[PDB]
Amino acid sequence: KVTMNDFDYLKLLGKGTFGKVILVREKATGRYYAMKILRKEVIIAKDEVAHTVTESRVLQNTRHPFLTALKYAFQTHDRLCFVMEYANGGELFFHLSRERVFTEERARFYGAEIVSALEYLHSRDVVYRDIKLENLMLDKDGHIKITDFGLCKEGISDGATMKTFCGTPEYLAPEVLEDNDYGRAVDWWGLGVVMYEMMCGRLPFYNQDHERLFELILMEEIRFPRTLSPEAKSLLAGLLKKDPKQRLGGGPSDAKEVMEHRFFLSINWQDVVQKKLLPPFKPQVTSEVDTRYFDDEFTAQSITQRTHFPQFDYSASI
Amino acid sequence: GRPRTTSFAE
Ligand SMILES: Nc1ncnc2c1ncn2[C@@H]1O[C@H](COP(=O)(O)OP(=O)(O)NP(=O)(O)O)[C@@H](O)[C@H]1O
Ligand SMILES: [Mn+2]
Ligand SMILES: [Mn+2]
Repeated sequence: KVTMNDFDYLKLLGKGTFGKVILVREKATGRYYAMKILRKEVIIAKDEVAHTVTESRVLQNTRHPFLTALKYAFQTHDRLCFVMEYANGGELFFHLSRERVFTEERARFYGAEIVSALEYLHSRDVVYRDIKLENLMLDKDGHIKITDFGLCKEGISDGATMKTFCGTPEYLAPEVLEDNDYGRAVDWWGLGVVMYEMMCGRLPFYNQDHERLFELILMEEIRFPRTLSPEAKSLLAGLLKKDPKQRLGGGPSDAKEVMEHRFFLSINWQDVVQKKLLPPFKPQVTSEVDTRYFDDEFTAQSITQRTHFPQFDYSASI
Repeated sequence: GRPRTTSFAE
């Protein structure tokens, strides 16, 4: 059994509108992890129990080099905890905000690893729904680690659909902004938005007001820098097609359409999943407590059976 | 630019 007192709480890594992520050290092993702490009272009040159970189930049942692995999943009288592997390299958002834009080869490396992770998720009948730079992390070696499985949906095979209006505003697919249901192709639109941000240095559509932003996603056409390579323009135009049926990856073969696109011609997909490719950036962390790749807004902050959640209480064998 | 973006669920 795993308890709250088995860990040392060092510093805050990130904070959401629902929960917080703290860098912890396991007392018995000396190993460092990232603990996502969620408050039970907030989750029950917002009727978000199903999504939280799914987040646990996806973290427990997935095994891929580009997905954050779960060590422990436990609960107390008022809190829900996820002890995940710590991504020392920070968010892709931190790096992109600093560097303004990435080269096409650097974007290709990250994009290839995200595609590999999304292929795996879709093959396990899981749709991610929240692809964004804040959810795409880098480990100590510089490889992608997708975190935050909070909006995942299980049991979505082939052309199966979802009905929940969810995601992140700036990353929402046009079909999600329409009534009724949507398919797995929403993840390819999300991939398109992050690839656009990485290669063009800005979001494809932006406005501070959500109502105006939604109009842009549904109605405005994408623009590309004149100097962007034709293969990159084609990848982005394909991933950012408004109709999911016309979108790259929106067909019956799903990930295969994205994998076989000319932008990824130089990529060996088996070399990607086996981590044989050299990272274009290696995090320069000196210790396991070095949080230089996390925002100061978070790290400088000081940290201080009827309610039983099902399908929790996990411990990893590997 | 672009500020931090958070998720939602209806
Ligand atoms: N495994 C991890 N290692 C290091 N940092 C992490 C890890 N998981 C999450 N974080 C950081 O904590 C932040 C928030 O965690 P996240 O799981 O995205 O919370 P959330 O409330 O679901 N956010 P959102 O739904 O996107 O508004 C992330 O954006 C990361 O910066
Ligand atoms: Mn997140
Ligand atoms: Mn989330």
